[PDB]
Amino acid sequence: IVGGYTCGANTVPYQVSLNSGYHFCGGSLINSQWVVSAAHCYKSGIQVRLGEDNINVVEGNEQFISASKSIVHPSYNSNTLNNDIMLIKLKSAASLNSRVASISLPTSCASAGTQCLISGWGNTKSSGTSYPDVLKCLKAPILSDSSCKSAYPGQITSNMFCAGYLEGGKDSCQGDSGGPVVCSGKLQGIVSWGSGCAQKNKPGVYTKVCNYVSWIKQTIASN
Amino acid sequence: SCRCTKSIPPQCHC
Ligand SMILES: [Ca+2]
Repeated sequence: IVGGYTCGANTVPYQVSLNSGYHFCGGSLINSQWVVSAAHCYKSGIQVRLGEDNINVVEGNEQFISASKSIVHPSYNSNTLNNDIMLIKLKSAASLNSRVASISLPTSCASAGTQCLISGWGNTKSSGTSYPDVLKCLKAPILSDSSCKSAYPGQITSNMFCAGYLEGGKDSCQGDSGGPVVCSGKLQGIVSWGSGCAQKNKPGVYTKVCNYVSWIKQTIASN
Repeated sequence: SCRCTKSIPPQCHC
């Protein structure tokens, strides 16, 4: 997260870290045994880390659980990044409480201007690289479709939305992928892609979760 | 344009 702030331990209880010997992507806990992340984060040997704050130190409240199966959306296109969503089933159910909790799926899509919370352990530098130990947070608004398509002509599908600031300075960045975009207590987006990080007129692009509620529910129900 | 996913490492396209 570029231009954000330190969330504070356990303030984003649904945030997960996908680990393979190092943190490579984020994710969101949607129920005791399922995590939602980005399709491009797919790889074998994924360990899901819940209840994390400092990802480099065992501080208490962490639960490390292996991924039982990772379900990438069947229509995911790695070139266009359309349908960039993946479900991960945990080998064992997580212990829910206060420090670890699930986030709700949306009932309707969010409108432009809605304020959301984006979080992650990604790069905090727009130019260069600096990975934080603790979880970073950023409040950002969902941008209008016209502004989003103006910024990325011919690349925005109906399954994506832009959020952020056209003036630059605040944005999600490498390491934040798969992470949550929560608005009004509902998971509305998944960190996906962008042209660089926090660059002027190049806001972040996110997977539009509301278009996948039916798919998520049917898939979970069958697995 | 050159667009990259926000994973570690990033996956870029144009
Ligand atoms: Ca830790």
